[PDB]
Amino acid sequence: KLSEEQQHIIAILLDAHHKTYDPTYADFRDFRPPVRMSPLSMLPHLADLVSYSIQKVIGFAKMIPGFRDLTSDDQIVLLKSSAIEVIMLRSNQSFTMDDMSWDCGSQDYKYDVTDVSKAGHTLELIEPLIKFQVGLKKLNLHEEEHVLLMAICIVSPDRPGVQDAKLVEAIQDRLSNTLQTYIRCRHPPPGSHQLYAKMIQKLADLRSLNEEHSKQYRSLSFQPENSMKLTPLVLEVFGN
Ligand SMILES: C=C1/C(=C\C=C2/CCC[C@]3(C)[C@@H]([C@@H](C)[C@H](CCO)CCCC)CC[C@@H]23)C[C@@H](O)C[C@@H]1O
Repeated sequence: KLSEEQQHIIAILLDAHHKTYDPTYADFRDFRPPVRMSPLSMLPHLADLVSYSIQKVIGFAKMIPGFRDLTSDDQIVLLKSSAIEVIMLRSNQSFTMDDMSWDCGSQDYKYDVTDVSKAGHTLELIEPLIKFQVGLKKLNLHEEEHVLLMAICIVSPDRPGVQDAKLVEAIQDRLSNTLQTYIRCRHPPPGSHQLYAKMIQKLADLRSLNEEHSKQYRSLSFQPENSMKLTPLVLEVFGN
């Protein structure tokens, strides 16, 4: 029941993802080094990770069918509000339930609860984030479903400041109808049972995680000593 327009969308989002997410993590060496000892010892490294990942999210987003047809202003608001969410989503790819960590190929670039808690953010964020990663992993999404969810999350009609919501909604619905049809045609049961409803629920989980991150960013940002450890892009995207 997948239309050729729908199959074209899947094709585009898979390539867009493949072009902006390097599964070998080679670029992690360009980051300020990780420090495992020290309350902000991991901040430099993870700030660089986040900042790098913001760029990659933008690159993926520009390739979303219809995104280009949005105003510059609407592209800005959507990316500013979705960045940390898509970072959490795309991170599920390296997250492993084996030891509850983000395993990016090597021990230097393998981040657990202890590491992630040495960057100025509290368990109020980290605990439900890890829970989120586990709950997302268990959905065992097809990569097709994975890239559709990231794109749907980015093109959300209800983000603060969106001007032409209806168009944003038109774009998202096409992605949504692609996701729902894909699940019907390509995802065998029981893995498919209620899967769309479950993925859309992860988008609600992400709002909650976004809100809490926003709170904790404001806190830490209020100490220039901490803001100094970030990057210009991170400062511009999460608030300046
Ligand atoms: C960022 C990514 C990766 C992992 C994600 C992680 C582990 C470290 C902490 C991250 C960045 C979380 C953020 C919110 C951090 C929470 C406290 O350390 C904040 C970092 C401070 C700049 C979200 C996803 C988490 C690795 C790979 O999957 C690529 C992906 O883009």
